[PDB]
Amino acid sequence: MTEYKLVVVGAGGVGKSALTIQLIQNHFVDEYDPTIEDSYRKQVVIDGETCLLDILDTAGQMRTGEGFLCVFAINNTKSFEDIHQYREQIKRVKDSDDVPMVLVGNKCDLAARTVESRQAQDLARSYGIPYIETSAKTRQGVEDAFYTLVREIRQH
Ligand SMILES: Nc1nc2c(ncn2[C@@H]2O[C@H](COP(=O)(O)OP(=O)(O)NP(=O)(O)O)[C@@H](O)[C@H]2O)c(=O)[nH]1
Ligand SMILES: O[C@H]1CO[C@H]2OCC[C@H]21
Ligand SMILES: O[C@H]1CO[C@H]2OCC[C@H]21
Ligand SMILES: O[C@H]1CO[C@H]2OCC[C@H]21
Ligand SMILES: O[C@H]1CO[C@H]2OCC[C@H]21
Ligand SMILES: O[C@H]1CO[C@H]2OCC[C@H]21
Ligand SMILES: O[C@H]1CO[C@H]2OCC[C@H]21
Ligand SMILES: O[C@H]1CO[C@H]2OCC[C@H]21
Ligand SMILES: O[C@H]1CO[C@H]2OCC[C@H]21
Ligand SMILES: O[C@H]1CO[C@H]2OCC[C@H]21
Ligand SMILES: O[C@H]1CO[C@H]2OCC[C@H]21
Ligand SMILES: O[C@H]1CO[C@H]2OCC[C@H]21
Ligand SMILES: O[C@H]1CO[C@H]2OCC[C@H]21
Ligand SMILES: O[C@H]1CO[C@H]2OCC[C@H]21
Ligand SMILES: [Ca+2]
Ligand SMILES: [Ca+2]
Ligand SMILES: [Ca+2]
Ligand SMILES: [Mg+2]
Repeated sequence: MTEYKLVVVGAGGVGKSALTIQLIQNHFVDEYDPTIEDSYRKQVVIDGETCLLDILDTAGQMRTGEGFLCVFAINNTKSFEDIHQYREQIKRVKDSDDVPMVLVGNKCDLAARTVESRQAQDLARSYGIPYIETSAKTRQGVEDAFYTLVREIRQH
């Protein structure tokens, strides 16, 4: 019935699971339980089409994915620097450079920012992908991030 397999990747603790839970269940996960591999399904209407989102939430501590959210946290410079390695791993497993992706800078509700918006925009630009900032806590940008990924998949 038209399904999209979205894979969420990124360093430990950047908020992959909190983002996913906010999207699917509309509440914020405050505690930190490291993930191994969890998947969720949700039926939603995106741009006039009823579809099934299968979201694969991965460990920060891929073969089946149609699009990838590459997540870092804006108060976590190491997680941003790690993005290069995550994208390379994705391309290694997919054996292609033509993989739908969105770059996500999470935790934008926090003030200890060490990754400036412009730096992330430039990274995304070099990859030919959108950059979207999010807060799993406030829900800001969460729908933008996941729905923009769906819209990118539809372009490939
Ligand atoms: N302030 C704030 N805290 C957040 C945000 N997203 C996640 N967190 C917090 O960061 C911690 C880790 O979140 P989590 O979703 O488990 O991260 P993860 O990327 O899934 N970790 P792992 O790779 O180990 O599974 C939790 O305490 C969570 O509440 C956010 O947008 N804002
Ligand atoms: O997971 C949270 C708590 O610990 C920090 O480490 C990086 C991610 C942050
Ligand atoms: O809330 C938005 C973002 O997530 C979707 O799930 C159902 C409603 C949609
Ligand atoms: O307490 C941690 C876990 O949840 C976030 O909310 C703001 C502070 C962060
Ligand atoms: O302890 C820190 C790191 O992990 C979060 O969980 C809730 C409190 C936050
Ligand atoms: O139980 C606490 C201490 O260990 C972590 O693992 C998952 C839940 C967290
Ligand atoms: O793994 C997801 C689903 O359960 C939440 O609790 C902690 C991590 C979150
Ligand atoms: O949360 C951590 C600690 O225990 C493992 O079980 C599944 C998730 C892993
Ligand atoms: O199956 C759908 C409906 O409820 C949500 O919780 C996790 C998966 C989502
Ligand atoms: O190795 C890290 C980076 O990608 C995820 O896939 C499974 C384990 C996670
Ligand atoms: O800094 C290392 C240890 O914590 C992880 O979070 C993102 C960066 C990773
Ligand atoms: O394994 C990760 C870290 O190093 C990159 O090399 C290709 C796969 C990527
Ligand atoms: O999760 C609790 C603790 O922090 C607040 O932020 C929004 C939800 C509230
Ligand atoms: O802050 C969130 C909510 O709205 C979007 O605009 C830019 C960042 C995203
Ligand atoms: Ca909560
Ligand atoms: Ca390969
Ligand atoms: Ca929106
Ligand atoms: Mg997780």
